[PDB]
Amino acid sequence: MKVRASVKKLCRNCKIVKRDGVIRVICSAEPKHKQRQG
Amino acid sequence: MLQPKRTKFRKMHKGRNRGLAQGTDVSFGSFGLKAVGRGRLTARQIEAARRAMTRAVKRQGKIWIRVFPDKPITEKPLAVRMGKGKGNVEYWVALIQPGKVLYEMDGVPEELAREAFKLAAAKLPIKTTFVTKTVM
Amino acid sequence: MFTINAEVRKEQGKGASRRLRAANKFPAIIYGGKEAPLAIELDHDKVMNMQAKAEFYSEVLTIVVDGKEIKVKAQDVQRHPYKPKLQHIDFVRA
Amino acid sequence: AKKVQAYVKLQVAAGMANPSPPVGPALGQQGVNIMEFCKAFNAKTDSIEKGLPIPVVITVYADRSFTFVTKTPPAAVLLKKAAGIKSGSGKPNKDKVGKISRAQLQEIAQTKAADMTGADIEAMTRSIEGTARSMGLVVED
RNA sequence: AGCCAGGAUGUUGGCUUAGAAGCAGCCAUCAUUUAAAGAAAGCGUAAUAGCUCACUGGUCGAGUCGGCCUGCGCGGAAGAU
Ligand SMILES: [Mg+2]
Ligand SMILES: [Zn+2]
Repeated sequence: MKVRASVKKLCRNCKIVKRDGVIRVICSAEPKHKQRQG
Repeated sequence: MLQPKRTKFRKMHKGRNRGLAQGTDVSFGSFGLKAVGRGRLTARQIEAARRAMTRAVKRQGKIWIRVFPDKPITEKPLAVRMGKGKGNVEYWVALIQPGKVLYEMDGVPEELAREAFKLAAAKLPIKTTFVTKTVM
Repeated sequence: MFTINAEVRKEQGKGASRRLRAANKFPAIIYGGKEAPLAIELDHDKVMNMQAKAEFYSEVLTIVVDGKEIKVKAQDVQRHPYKPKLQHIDFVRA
Repeated sequence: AKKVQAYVKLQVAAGMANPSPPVGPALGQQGVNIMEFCKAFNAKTDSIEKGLPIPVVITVYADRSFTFVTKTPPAAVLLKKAAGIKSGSGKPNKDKVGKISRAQLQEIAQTKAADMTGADIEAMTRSIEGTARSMGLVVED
């Protein structure tokens, strides 16, 4: 989990999703890409 | 870093930075990085943004720096009391008012210039916007 | 072929003009030719969309004030310093 | 017909016999071994052409008797004798190195009668023309 | 947007390169069959092998896409009795 103030789609398979008031990036492809805003 | 080759005087009053800008239109290239905010650009910031743009376009097209840092900024050193003369000139700034076109660029496609200006904007302390050359 | 619908404005000056631009209009002026200049108010978004075209700055425009057509040319434009808006246009009678 | 079972497209000069070294490990890895082209490839090399590489299919079987059906040597090789030049690229556009006619390219095309699924003489003609204007010799018309 | 097929031929275009046929990298960036297929975008391969994509036909039967201008909000946001 990359906890960043700037969360971004790092590739085509990334998706922004808002869960419980937190902007997250979930990537089906690359688990490195998963991010949390914080 | 950019700085005047000579100045009449070494040191300037702080002054104020009121007002809107003058160099507001893209006048040399096709695209510009306009300043939405108000502040001062150091010579180091201007250079950092210039390196970012130039590297982004890969020595293609051409870049104009519409702002020149001509104002010397003094600082006092650490552990120095408040009086006893104005501080020494440490760096140079361009004052930037809203509307100032900071950089211009052409010879590139608009998407590439948008990317290059985004990188440069990330180097800079003021909010910017991408503008296009305007017919009149 | 650009047709611009305008209203003659009674209020003029900085307060009236800022009030116009707050109401999403903006002032303009028609001068040139033999008649007295005509201070008008323009709907900002329509004219902004129109002037997005280079023909707007090349062609003769038509401005309809009091249902009356005036053939003009956009001869000067004042823009917002940083916002994509228009402050003013000078129209010269074409 | 049958589904495409397994195949590799790697083939070398035909006239020289037992072309094992220039291919080597690619073909003798899954289904078809070494000494089964010093005759069969040669039993099909003679009746077509000697001394120029000829690509072929290798559709392998569990039954170890793979079917081969060959194609006429491509324009990848042929457009060397007719133009009289060996070199292709390197400086195709900086200063032209090769010269061919349209008629000789048309000739190289006609010899490839069934070499691909084409119904129009002019279609294959401009196909070979494109091949030539690609590699770097200007066709002369 | 899903789902069903394709996603090609000349071609391995090439030049190169310790190894690059689509990818250390440099050009041309053309033609054919085409309803549609890039001289190939990501991977991936020792270059090839290969997963896709760009693009098009069917099912689907109303919207759909992402830019700008703005209101309010969200994260960014850790301290000591
Ligand atoms: Mg006032
Ligand atoms: Zn991702």
